Amino acid sequence: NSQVTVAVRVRPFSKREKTEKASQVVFTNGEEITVEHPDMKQVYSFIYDVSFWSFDECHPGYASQTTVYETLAAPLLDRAFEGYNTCLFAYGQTGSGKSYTMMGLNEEPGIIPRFCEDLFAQIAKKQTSEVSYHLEMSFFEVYNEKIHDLLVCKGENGQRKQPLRAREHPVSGPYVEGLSMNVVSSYSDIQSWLELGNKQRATAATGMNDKSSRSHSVFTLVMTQTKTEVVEGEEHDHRITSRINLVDLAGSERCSTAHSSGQRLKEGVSINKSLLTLGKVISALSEQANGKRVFIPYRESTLTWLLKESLGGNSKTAMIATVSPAASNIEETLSTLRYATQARL
Amino acid sequence: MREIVHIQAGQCGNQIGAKFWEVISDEHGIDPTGSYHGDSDLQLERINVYYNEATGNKYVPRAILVDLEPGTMDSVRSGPFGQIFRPDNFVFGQSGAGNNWAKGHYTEGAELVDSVLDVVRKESESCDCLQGFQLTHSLGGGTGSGMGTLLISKIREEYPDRIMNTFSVMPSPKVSDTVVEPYNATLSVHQLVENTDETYCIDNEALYDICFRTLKLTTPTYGDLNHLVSATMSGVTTCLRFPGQLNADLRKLAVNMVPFPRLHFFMPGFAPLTSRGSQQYRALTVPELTQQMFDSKNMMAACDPRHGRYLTVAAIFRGRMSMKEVDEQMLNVQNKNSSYFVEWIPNNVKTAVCDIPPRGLKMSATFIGNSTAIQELFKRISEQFTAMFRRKAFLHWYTGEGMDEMEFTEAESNMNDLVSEYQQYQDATADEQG
Amino acid sequence: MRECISIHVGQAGVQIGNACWELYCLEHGIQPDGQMPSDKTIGGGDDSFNTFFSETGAGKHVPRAVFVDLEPTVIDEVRTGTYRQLFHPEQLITGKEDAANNYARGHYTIGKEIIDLVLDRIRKLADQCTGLQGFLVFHSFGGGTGSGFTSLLMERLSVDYGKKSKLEFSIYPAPQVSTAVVEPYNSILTTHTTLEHSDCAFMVDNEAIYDICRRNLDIERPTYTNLNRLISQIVSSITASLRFDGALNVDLTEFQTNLVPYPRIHFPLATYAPVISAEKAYHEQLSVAEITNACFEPANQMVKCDPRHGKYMACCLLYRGDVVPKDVNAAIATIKTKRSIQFVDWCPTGFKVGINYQPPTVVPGGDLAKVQRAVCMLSNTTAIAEAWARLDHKFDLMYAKRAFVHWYVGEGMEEGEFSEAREDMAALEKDYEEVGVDSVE
Ligand SMILES: CC(=O)O[C@H]1C(=O)[C@@]2(C)[C@H]([C@H](OC(=O)c3ccccc3)[C@]3(O)C[C@H](OC(=O)[C@H](O)[C@@H](NC(=O)c4ccccc4)c4ccccc4)C(C)=C1C3(C)C)[C@]1(OC(C)=O)CO[C@@H]1C[C@@H]2O
Ligand SMILES: Nc1nc2c(ncn2[C@@H]2O[C@H](COP(=O)(O)OP(=O)(O)OP(=O)(O)O)[C@@H](O)[C@H]2O)c(=O)[nH]1
Ligand SMILES: Nc1nc2c(ncn2[C@@H]2O[C@H](COP(=O)(O)OP(=O)(O)O)[C@@H](O)[C@H]2O)c(=O)[nH]1
Ligand SMILES: Nc1ncnc2c1ncn2[C@@H]1O[C@H](COP(=O)(O)OP(=O)(O)O)[C@@H](O)[C@H]1O
Ligand SMILES: [Mg+2]
Repeated sequence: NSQVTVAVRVRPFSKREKTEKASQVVFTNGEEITVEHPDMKQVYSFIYDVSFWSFDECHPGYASQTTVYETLAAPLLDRAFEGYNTCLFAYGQTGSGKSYTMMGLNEEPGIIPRFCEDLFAQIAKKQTSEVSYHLEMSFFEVYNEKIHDLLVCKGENGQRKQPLRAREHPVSGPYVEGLSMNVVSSYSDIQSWLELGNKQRATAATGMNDKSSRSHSVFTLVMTQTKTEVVEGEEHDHRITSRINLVDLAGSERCSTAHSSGQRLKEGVSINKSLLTLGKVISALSEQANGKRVFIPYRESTLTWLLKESLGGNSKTAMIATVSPAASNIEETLSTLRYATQARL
Repeated sequence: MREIVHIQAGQCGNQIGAKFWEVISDEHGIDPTGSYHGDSDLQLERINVYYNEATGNKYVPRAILVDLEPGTMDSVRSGPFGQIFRPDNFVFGQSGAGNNWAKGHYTEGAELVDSVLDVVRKESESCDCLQGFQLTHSLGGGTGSGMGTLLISKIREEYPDRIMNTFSVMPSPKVSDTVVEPYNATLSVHQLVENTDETYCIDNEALYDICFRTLKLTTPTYGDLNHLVSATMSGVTTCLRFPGQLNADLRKLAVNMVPFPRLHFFMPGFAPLTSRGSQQYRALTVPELTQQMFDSKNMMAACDPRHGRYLTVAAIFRGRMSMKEVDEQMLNVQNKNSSYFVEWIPNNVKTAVCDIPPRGLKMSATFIGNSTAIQELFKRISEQFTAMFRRKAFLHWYTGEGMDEMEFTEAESNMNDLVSEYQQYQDATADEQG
Repeated sequence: MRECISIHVGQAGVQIGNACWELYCLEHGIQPDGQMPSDKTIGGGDDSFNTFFSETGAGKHVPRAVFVDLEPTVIDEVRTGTYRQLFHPEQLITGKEDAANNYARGHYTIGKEIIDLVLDRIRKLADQCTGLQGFLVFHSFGGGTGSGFTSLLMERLSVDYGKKSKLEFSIYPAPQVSTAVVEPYNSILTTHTTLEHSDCAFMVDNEAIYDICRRNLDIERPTYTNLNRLISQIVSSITASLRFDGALNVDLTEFQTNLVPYPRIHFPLATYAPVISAEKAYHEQLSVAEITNACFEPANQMVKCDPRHGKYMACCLLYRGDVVPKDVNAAIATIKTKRSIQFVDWCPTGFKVGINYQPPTVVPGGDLAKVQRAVCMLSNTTAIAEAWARLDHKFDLMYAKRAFVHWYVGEGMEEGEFSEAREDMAALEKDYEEVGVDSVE
């Protein structure tokens, strides 16, 4: 069956922060995470299935990138070859280390490059001249409950963001029309597509940061292992297929502080509704793993509706939340750790 | 300035509207010339919620007729209250849907929807503030199912901030009136579930049984059935028009009747209903009304709440009442009938009161309810549906008009998932210890 | 002179104000047209009482009030009623649409587009006032306007006016009775925001007042026009020393002091014992002892909670009419001799006491009777924590499933505010349990 694996990663202080000398609010005791308000009145504790401490190297249990890949992502690539689907969530507010854990810098690579390179270097080993592995990639977004494709090059006009629609095949399940799928042979082709997509992804210079991710983003890889019938008849026979999804979600965007009106407010509403439905889905899946028959509300959002076969049944889901230990972002860290907290059982 | 736009689509919709605009025009004092001939002064305060003003202090309703055959147009015009509607709002065509959801959603409705939207925009932009929309439509046939749902989908896109109520006449268990009811109903639910906020389900048979067992009517025409539907329509929109002690609206009821956005299919009902002879031998008090409203034999949905659990109910009272006698009564129901309700919602009842009742009664009441018994309304269709779809019975008349088999399976799966969502909350199980 | 601004937010607020000002207009002698008839006598005078009514040179007295509802249905009954010529025409409707019992709407979506226009009027009234003291707010935990808009306004007034008293008179939610499914959310969300700004919140409940109107007044079918008349008497007893002469006078800052030990336990109750009919106006002496004992009976509380399940921390006792302090001292001695009425060890000084000479006025069409002596008891008791334990549990039921949350998110809110508020209330429960503990070093 399918349980989830929620993890937390505390980013270290920026040199700007320890030069300005921001104070520390997020502490740990190996297992648990603790938040202590600067007033030192209330202290809240959070337990998770895994906890990553990237605060300082000299600490015991330092959480580098290679121990995030080996801990969360790699057991999903392992389940791929077994013939099952997998999804990797990535939640986090701006200035918390989402793109350092997932994509990474030129050095210190995140989950995407390590994952892809291990996949390619392992199919290079496993292929026998009687088995063959074919990979097919896709990359799309969600904006106000509308599906947009990114890898297609958009000439400048009003905008060519065609609102594609989702359908439900009886066997294959929910899918996306017009999805420009592409082929891949090694990791140096995914970099190009992802750069070309992230350039066209939606952004806005809201109050928090010069560029915030105002849209979700699903990056899918479909593998097909063809092994041959020679009972008597050659293949095109046996295609065990697996979908591996890496989703880069957006922020919750409390609108009390952010006096947001119009399009930014509508984007915030859509993001928060999607995240609520996703939380409901994860909680229902954990309950199901714990022996309770329940109804997983997939059809209340597109993100949950298209990934239905990738977070259900014989599937393995993973989630990583990013937090800052600074005292100017306590109100964000609290909501993040409390969004993650309702997935752990 | 909480303005409503009534859209009437099909025979059912127009025949309910021709009775509803007789009920509201009476509740506000309008005559078939469009002129105020009333007595009070509250009738004029919030007449803007349904009507618009003209030159000679005339009041023209904000109605939009949609039907694709001229027969109902003439019935409205050649009628009692026909010369108050705007002729530029009698939108219609010829060669109707043919009891087909495809002809009225892709072929013939697409050739006329622009003409309806051009009137909708005119009547919505002439409103100071808009509360929502209002559609009366029979799914089971064509036009009301297809050309209604398409208008819903195109208004929700133009107005994804407003309410879109749908007062629908669903098909009945025993006796059908169209052979292709299952397909069309399934394809309408697939559009309403995704593009509605509060949809009210009505069934001819529940209303026949009301007319026979309560009202003691032997031969009730449809003007009698629609006389019950209009009553509930007016009950929902009384707080916006008239004043009251504890008020409500469409948004507040929808907030307090929809825990999850998909479960917005409700059972309407109205009290006090009685036979003309058994009026002298009853008392007009709140408990009699509460006993009449929560009675299974007073519903309109043809689905018994004894076979399910109420998730959330509403009660819009009209008259000079006492709020203590509403609180006590609506607490008594939760306690005496705890099994018929949900535990993770402590108080399932909403109350609203208006200080101005219906023209002939000292007191009135209107009842909405969200029950798991309407499961039965869909589980039947999905059983009628798949059988036919297991043989491809009447499908070549829909494919020919530009449809695919996938659009059927999608709707079927959506309905069955709705069934599961309602059935998850009707087996009362307990917690670890508490 | 002294001045107190009243802010009636929501349906409940307006329907309480329409009785409160009905009462004030009679206590002082103002007709609904604003024109005092017995300004014949003034030759100076101060009976154009400046605590509530601003006078203008034409012989007219306009109240220091503000109305806002997010819906015209209630305010437009004032414009069309008997008191249409009294209030300044700035009775602020903004009722293109109401809060739909959503805190998310009355805080940001529709709560804004207004609050500038409310603050511009409060500023206009304050500048017309010299020694302003206090903001009497009137609202309801359970609706969207009263919940969110009041939170917003109290956030703003804590910045614009700073350290000035803010007394909330709030309709508390009842355990069993409820006219809405989303009071458990709005109540907690309003407490989370108002708790850091308000200074004393006087709570009431409709169920208790129904029980009173049944048992004492002999009304089996009562409506809001009976309850709000009693709430008006509570406010008048609170606001009597600032208008009429007395022996022991009480300013608004004295409730903020004698009844708030710690800045988060400022949620007291209210009580008004002589709620007897004109029939039972006879057959009873109606002395200070009988009344003071009635106010400590758990049945005549205006909030549904048994203080036998808790401990009193402070209690103000405001009396009107022919009272002598010897009687109050004897009564308090009788109450302190009783063992069912427990107190905290750290509060041996108990009761605040106040006396005013002018007795209450009877409204025509009312249910109260002319009584020579009146009393109002406002007590802080730990027992109300049990009520907070109820609301916090309902929340826990219909929030585990995230029911009704998409309506709040759809109007500008986040899934984390609920957790924040629930944790603040769980902290307040522990803060109510701590003080009950007996002191040991
Ligand atoms: C002397 C007297 O009391 O006559 C009553 C009457 O006998 C009864 C039976 C009326 C009567 O209604 C019916 O018999 C009936 C027939 C078909 C379908 C539904 C009802 C009545 O016709 C119906 C009529 O109701 C109204 O007038 C309301 O305004 C109603 N609107 C209209 O009837 C109406 C019809 C056409 C044109 C304009 C208005 C209404 C109800 C709810 C909301 C808005 C309006 C009333 C009180 C009566 C008669 C006349 C006998 C009842 O009607 C209602 C809705 O309450 C039927 O049961 C109630 C109980 C009443 O006692
Ligand atoms: N005591 C008393 N309570 C009232 C009165 N009117 C409404 N209430 C209570 O108010 C609660 C709901 O809050 P409302 O006042 O209706 O909400 P609102 O302020 O009008 O805000 P909206 O929801 O936007 O209309 C209910 O539980 C009622 O019991 C009244 O006149 N007197
Ligand atoms: N309650 C009610 N239902 C009706 C009435 N007229 C028709 N119906 C129902 O509505 C359906 C009529 O379908 P309709 O849309 O008129 O077919 P169309 O003319 O092709 O659009 C039938 O299934 C009837 O059960 C009416 O006056 N009252
Ligand atoms: N574990 C870590 N060690 C060192 N630096 C880190 C770590 N995590 C995050 N950072 C720093 O924090 C920044 C994260 O920015 P980024 O996460 O890309 O913003 P956003 O979250 O808005 O995408 C990077 O510049 C990186 O240098
Ligand atoms: Mg209101």
